[PDB]
Amino acid sequence: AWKGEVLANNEAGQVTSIIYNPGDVITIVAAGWASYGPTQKWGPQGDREHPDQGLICHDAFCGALVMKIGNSGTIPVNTGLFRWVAPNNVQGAITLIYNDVPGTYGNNSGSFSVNIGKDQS
Amino acid sequence: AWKGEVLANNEAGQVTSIIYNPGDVITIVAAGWASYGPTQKWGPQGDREHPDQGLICHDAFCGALVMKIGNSGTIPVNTGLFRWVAPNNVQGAITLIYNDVPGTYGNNSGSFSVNIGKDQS
Amino acid sequence: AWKGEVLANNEAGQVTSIIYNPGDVITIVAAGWASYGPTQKWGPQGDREHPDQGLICHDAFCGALVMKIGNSGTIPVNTGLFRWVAPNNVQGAITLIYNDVPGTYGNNSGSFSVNIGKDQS
Amino acid sequence: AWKGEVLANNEAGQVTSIIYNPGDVITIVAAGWASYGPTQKWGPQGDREHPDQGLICHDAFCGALVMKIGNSGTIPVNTGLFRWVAPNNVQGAITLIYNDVPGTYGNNSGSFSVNIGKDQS
Ligand SMILES: [Ca+2]
Ligand SMILES: [Ca+2]
Ligand SMILES: [Ca+2]
Ligand SMILES: [Ca+2]
Repeated sequence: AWKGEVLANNEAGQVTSIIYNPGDVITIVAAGWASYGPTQKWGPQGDREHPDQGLICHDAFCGALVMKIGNSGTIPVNTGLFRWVAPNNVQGAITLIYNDVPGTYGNNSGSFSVNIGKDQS
Repeated sequence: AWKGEVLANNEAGQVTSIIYNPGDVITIVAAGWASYGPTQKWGPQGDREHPDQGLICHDAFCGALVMKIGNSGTIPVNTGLFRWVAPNNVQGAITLIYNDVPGTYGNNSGSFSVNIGKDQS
Repeated sequence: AWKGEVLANNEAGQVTSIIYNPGDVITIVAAGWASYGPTQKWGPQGDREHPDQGLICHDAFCGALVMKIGNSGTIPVNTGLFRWVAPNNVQGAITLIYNDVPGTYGNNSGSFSVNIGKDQS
Repeated sequence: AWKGEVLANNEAGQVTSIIYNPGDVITIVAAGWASYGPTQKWGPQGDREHPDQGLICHDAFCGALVMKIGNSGTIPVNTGLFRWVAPNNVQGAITLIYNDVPGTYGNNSGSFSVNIGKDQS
């Protein structure tokens, strides 16, 4: 299992110790407060009122927690995933990333605290 | 395991099928959008800017998800709990509740979708 | 989870730290060598050639590992149980017992090493 | 998870659907009755009285359940493994095998019923 912080300004993302393998079931829980620029902060579902202006994940709001598994496209995490199985052919190291527009991470602040574990399978 | 909706306006709370017993390890993941009155909505950590004016749980923000286990006091849930063990002497049915001031739930809206499972122990 | 030794000569049985509660899923693995009297020893399935002459569990062989949950009747364990749920209305402390005839445990020898854990549910 | 039968006469072994990956925790429970030649049968720990005359696994008795993980050497399973982690650098498909001497499987009989699951990690 892995526990760590994902900084909102970390454009490259936070690599974890989890390698997602075919058949794995995982659970993620994410908590905390972060911002994509404003003084206000939002939780791991991000800001439901902010327009998508080129987010790395178009299936989640700006300021949401997302992930990549190996060389996958981004997958929403939001507050977490409960006993979750990846799509077919998706495997590799899990990297967690704050959802923002490439090149605009510099004014970001805060972080999410995230737990990932593998479940029975 | 249990999955269901917790309505923001449900003052009595949403009873689940989970009976927390001594030694149990549980995981909760909560998602969604709710409000304690305003047109804006917040996630399961609630509104970090709103003053506590008599919330059922003073250890979480207004609009956060909280719970009671049996006849316990309220315990924050927020976005969820990862492989969590209850304090000593805490046991019984888990009821999930939106954090608001008693008697002020009528203007609430939205809901959270919540999964609870028991983990290995 | 619990790990410990179950002595073949322990007529009252070995109490564990596991309280089986409604809905629990458990796994047991049992190992080792024991005898109900002869110099030969048998594993946790017991001796398939020995007649039942009043065993505490008539659904397992003499020399098998069995259990009681609370005040239940005996339930075969044998080599173990994989992600197992008890019958309706069965609950309480798990006691592990060597299967022999009441009053004939004195000439027994050896023991089984047993792990019990609760699984996801 | 996988459940299936491992025939005592299956020299090549029974391939399972489990791929053991680095970091995995697994549980195995094995049950049943098999023989390496005699009319008598033994459980998954085999025959503690039979000399080793070239067994595929010298760390378990003749007639015991053993396994290979990928291209590993044989590893004892016996009655099972509880929340078990493999040695460093061991990974791949799990094949279950009855422990006997190469070229002497033809007179074997019976089988073991085996469950394998991955546990939390
Ligand atoms: Ca930004
Ligand atoms: Ca309100
Ligand atoms: Ca005896
Ligand atoms: Ca043979």
